[PDB]
Amino acid sequence: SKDKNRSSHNQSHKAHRNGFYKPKKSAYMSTKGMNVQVLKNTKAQRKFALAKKLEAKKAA
Amino acid sequence: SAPQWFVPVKAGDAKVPAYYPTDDMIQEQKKKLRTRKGAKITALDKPAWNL
Amino acid sequence: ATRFRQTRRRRGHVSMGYGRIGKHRKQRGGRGNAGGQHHRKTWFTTFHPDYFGKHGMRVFHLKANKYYCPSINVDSLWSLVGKDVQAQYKNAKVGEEVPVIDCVKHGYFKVLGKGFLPKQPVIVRARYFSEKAQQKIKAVGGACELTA
Amino acid sequence: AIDLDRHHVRKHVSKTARGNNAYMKLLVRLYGFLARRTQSKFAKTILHRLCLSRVNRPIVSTSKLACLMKKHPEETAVCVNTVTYDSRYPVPKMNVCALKFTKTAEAAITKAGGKCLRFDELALKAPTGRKTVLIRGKRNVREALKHFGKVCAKKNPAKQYKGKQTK
Amino acid sequence: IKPKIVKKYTGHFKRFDSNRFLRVKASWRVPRGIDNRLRRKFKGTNLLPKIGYGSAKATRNMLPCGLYKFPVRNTTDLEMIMMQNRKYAAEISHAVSAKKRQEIIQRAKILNIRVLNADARIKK
Amino acid sequence: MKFNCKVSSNPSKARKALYTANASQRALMMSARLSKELREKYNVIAIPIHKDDEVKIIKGHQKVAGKVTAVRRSKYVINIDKLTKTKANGQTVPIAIRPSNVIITKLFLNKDREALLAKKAESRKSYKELVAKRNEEVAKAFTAVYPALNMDIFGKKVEPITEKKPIRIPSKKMAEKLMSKPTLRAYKTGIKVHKAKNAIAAYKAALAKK
Amino acid sequence: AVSNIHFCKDWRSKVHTWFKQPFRKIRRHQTRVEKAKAVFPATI
Amino acid sequence: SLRPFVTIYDGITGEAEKTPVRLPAVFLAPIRGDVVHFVYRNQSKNTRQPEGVSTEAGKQHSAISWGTGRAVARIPRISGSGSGRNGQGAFGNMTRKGHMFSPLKNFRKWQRKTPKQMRRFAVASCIAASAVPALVSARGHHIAGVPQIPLVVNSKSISVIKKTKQAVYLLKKINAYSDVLKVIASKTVRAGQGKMRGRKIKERKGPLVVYGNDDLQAVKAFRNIPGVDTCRVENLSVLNLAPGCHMGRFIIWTESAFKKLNTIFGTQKKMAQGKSGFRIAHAQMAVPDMKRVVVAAEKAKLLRAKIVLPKVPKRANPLKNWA
RNA sequence: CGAGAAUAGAAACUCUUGAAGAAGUAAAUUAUCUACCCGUCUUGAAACACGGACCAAGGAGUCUAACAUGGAUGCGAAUGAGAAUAGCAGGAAAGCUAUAACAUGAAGAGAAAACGAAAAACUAUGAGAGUGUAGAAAUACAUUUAGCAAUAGUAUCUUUCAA
RNA sequence: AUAAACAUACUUUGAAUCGGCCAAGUCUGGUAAGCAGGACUGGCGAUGCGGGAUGAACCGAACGUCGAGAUAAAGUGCCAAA
RNA sequence: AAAAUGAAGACAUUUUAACGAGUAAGGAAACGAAAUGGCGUAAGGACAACAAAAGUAGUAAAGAUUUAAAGUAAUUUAGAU
Repeated sequence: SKDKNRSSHNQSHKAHRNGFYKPKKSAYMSTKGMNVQVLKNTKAQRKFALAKKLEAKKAA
Repeated sequence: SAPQWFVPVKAGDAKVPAYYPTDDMIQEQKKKLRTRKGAKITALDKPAWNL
Repeated sequence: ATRFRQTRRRRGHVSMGYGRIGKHRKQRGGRGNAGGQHHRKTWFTTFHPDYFGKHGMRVFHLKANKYYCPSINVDSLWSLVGKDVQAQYKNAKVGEEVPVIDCVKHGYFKVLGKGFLPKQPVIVRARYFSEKAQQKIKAVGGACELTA
Repeated sequence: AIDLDRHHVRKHVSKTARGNNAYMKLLVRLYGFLARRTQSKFAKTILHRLCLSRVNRPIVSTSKLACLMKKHPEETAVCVNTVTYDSRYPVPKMNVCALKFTKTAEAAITKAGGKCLRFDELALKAPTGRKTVLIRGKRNVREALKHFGKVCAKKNPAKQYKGKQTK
Repeated sequence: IKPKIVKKYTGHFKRFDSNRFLRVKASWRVPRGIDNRLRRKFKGTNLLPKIGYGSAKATRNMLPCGLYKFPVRNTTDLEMIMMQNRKYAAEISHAVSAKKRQEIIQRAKILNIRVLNADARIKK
Repeated sequence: MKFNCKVSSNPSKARKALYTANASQRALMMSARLSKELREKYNVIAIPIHKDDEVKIIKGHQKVAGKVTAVRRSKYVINIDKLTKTKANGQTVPIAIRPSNVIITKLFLNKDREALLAKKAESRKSYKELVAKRNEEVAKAFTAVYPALNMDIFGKKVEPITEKKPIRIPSKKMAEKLMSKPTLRAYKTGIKVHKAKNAIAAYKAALAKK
Repeated sequence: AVSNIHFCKDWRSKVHTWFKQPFRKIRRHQTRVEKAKAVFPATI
Repeated sequence: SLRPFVTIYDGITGEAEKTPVRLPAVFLAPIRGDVVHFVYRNQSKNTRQPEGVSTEAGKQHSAISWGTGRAVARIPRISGSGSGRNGQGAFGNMTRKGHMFSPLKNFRKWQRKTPKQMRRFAVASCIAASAVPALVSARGHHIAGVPQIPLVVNSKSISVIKKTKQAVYLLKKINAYSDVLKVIASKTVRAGQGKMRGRKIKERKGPLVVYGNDDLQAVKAFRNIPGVDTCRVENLSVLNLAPGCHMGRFIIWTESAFKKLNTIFGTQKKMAQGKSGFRIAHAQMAVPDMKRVVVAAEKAKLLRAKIVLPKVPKRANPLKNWA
């Protein structure tokens, strides 16, 4: 009972029925695995800016 | 006044509801069918529009 | 309601919505969780990836009453006595009578520190306390009591 | 024939009050009339949110209303959902319009000096919406959303419906 | 007045093979066979009920006399259509006795309503 | 309703006990009513029927009056010498009659019907004095609450309350929106039919006055 | 969810149904009343 | 909450009492027909008795299939010989004198659970509909002549009713006898196999007499009247106030039962006393009316004018049509 | 000669057939065109593939239990407590009532010991509300304001060898 | 440049299915096969209608019920409309 | 699909526009502008002459045979025996 091994027939027609799902913009903006020193500078500034912004909030 | 849908007719002494008037006050109206006007008669000299 | 089932809508259809090529046969791969490692391994890997194996040490007879410890955060402490009492003792300080919150009497043994307490002195009585729970109660001007 | 990309199928938007609630049916009747005549996007928004399913109309507690109304003192918060009570935190004075108020939430809002309105009164008072703040509750806080997906996934695993010998 | 009632198909949609076998009745059943000559819509045998056969919405369910049927069981049930005698026609039910039929037939003459069973259960 | 849990309200069990009842319970079932002349003399409503009694058929084709010649309890029927039918070849056969279609007009009282009739008479009197004691007790309570009225008002005509005080309730606007389509359509049709009946009545009254 | 259902034995002979429950109340109540009538400080 | 007044009538003399009673707050609860349907669909099943076929019905044979090679089907066959039964069909569901499809078991689910607060919601909604004359009559009651649709009778007149002649007299005084005679005149017999099981007569529904704790001796008089059902004020349910899932039952309240309503159900602002944990709900609409909003919006000059759709002209051929 | 515009003008008809049966519809027959045996497995059956002589009645996704999603319902940091069980009227397998053990949830991580959550948050885009102008019918721009849901990314905090 | 608001992005739950077959300005093994196996596309399966006399795939063209016209593949001595 | 109207009419509203082939398979009920529309079998609770005798029935029920009518269809309705 030998059977047909494999065929790519109708495969492309299936893939385009619901087309190639592009990724969202949030995928292109991930930061895991970036430069170690670059992330340290960014964290330092974001911590500095948040503390200053919070200080004004407590002041007013 | 009578409703537009109420055309009272005489009852041969048969049972009638309370609201149905007694035939002594019911006057029949002759059934009317024709509603269109016949063709008007014009001058013997003038011709019809449908010429 | 058997008149809302799908069997009443599939009367007249030969296969009753189960397919002509692949019939509705007795089994579909075994009874129960059969083939957990052989042909339904892709199912267990996908949806229960730690089903097979061992982890942790056995407790031959577990005393489940020894782990019973209901917890309440600090922000939820005043709800045990209600808002009417909370506003009534709102302007108290050291020296005069202050309401006591009996956490144990309400079924709560441990008091945790989460959220913010209202700025009123209060005496909290419970069996266990957290480090931040006592800090928040004391920073507001209150006290902590032990029990049992 | 004609080469259409896809055939005509029902648009998956609800346009009436789901269920047989006589009062919710009248509210949709009132705001479908208001949005059609006044042509105000506020009545269009309220009408659309009145026709969502119960799961898609999440609750908003009094703590969330208090925080969102902090810099809106003389305003009427408008949330098309049930307003529950957050017993952890106090309730300030504010006016809320909502479909239904919890027994404790209504007392807390009233006892603080605020007001609890219905949607019929809001349309009578502010039909197009002038001193109102539109608020909706959080949808992702449902526990059902934790188990959606593949628990073997490397990035965002699911949460493994508990069952036989779950460790 | 009476509109022209137009029927798109005056025949009957008979069941498939109902003419050949007496166990297969004439009530219509859509053939669900995989090789059925009719459901495949062959030439000759391609007659199936479809929504396109429906008659005009204006004249649907209208009797040839031009009025809509209305079943009545007693003289009181006639009073529900006495305002619409130009639209509805009475219809004495098949189980109404001959005595109650005379009252219905007489009363409808008083109220000027057309009865379609005026010649039913008449005595010898 | 029946409140005795021993007795059964099952029709099938009732018929079975009728078919399988013994002769003792069959005699007490085939009872007939006494006539006015006999009722006044004995103060007894009905007694079980007996042979040689004289009865009068009141229901059936022939309302003859004869004598009881056979009390057949297996068939639950009786026979009269006057009701017979000729059996083709010439001999006559009696016609069975149910005992509930006749009334007794002349007793056959030897010695124990006399004792039964006395017992049946005293039972009627004893119950009557008991009902009288209850009715007086019921009436004594009515005059304690309404001292100005007497108990005969319940047997005479009743005058309804004609006052029509209405009530304002903030749901009557919603009434039409709280019915389903089948009961809303019927309700609206009843309103339309009622209005048209009033229209015909109004038109008739105008003609009658004029 | 992995199912853990112990219906592989003859549960049909293990089924206990509570059709006698509305009559346990009448039994126990009546006996409870009978005790009070007999000697009241025993049902005490 | 002005809560308009309600008059109390004397059953014997027909005289209204001099002291009106405020309408209980339970008559303003939202009338939710969907909530009642949920409760009534469940509660109507709670009276069913267990039934089931014999466990060994149709399985009392030692039959085995004959197999193939005998020109007969493979359904099992009765063993032995000498009778017509042997060699016939066997246990199979389609065979004659065999077991049916999945046999009905006596441990089926007969009674249905329902939350208490949903059951109390339905009774309050059913009580409210009993005070709407449109809903009461549309259900099939003759209430054209009654003075007040929340019909109340004096507690003094109720205390004197000991016989069915008095109860009938009272029902005539308050013009409630139209419904009783509708039931009497329309009594008939059931259509179908229900007569074999004992259910022969099929009567209609009439007034419901709701009484308090002080009217326990007047119940005996009303019970024999055809089409008159009595209930205590506390024991109300959807099975009484909405028979057949048609809300709006005609109810004859008594003075003792009418006054206890406020304690049993509470108000829309006070928690109930008789039914602990339950409070009357607030409808989704404060005033279930839309006219007052439209006119106010019209007065503020906000609504546009009503639009009649223009008649779209039919297509023409400009090359062939000069006009 | 002539568009726009201003000013005045004009359309209501004939014949035939029909309760001696019109128009339509139905049944039978005839005539032209048209029509392979249904159900099923199969790439493919009208198949020289199998079941089917005919008719009537019976005949096959049901019930119990655990979980999940989903649409309608009640209540909502609680919900359920028709858990057993205990009372009420009525006589009741129905109905009503019981400040209540517990179930699920409000707190999560760790094998376990031991623990147990705020910087009263930040950023981005986003729902809604006004004023003015104009087209001019609806509508289209300018500008002030709020920034919920959702998504993504940040600080901060509990637990873990490890988030 | 062109198209796109009954556009777009989806989320959840689930059915059936993974025996395939044909064509070819295609390929591999084979002398070859209505043989065996592949790349791309279109079809048959799941599909009737007009033409090729007849045909699962060829050519035209895909179907709610009808009337009137202009057509497509292809045809005009008769069967058979021209 | 979009506009208009909307407590009750009615034919499940009015107008305009686009569309309608199909095996396996899906579209549970309810949801006034209705998140597909309906026919039939049997049983249970209601409703059925609104003015105090309230659906039909010995002046002929159910059933059976046929003749016609309504519906695209499932089927329903009526006459005669």
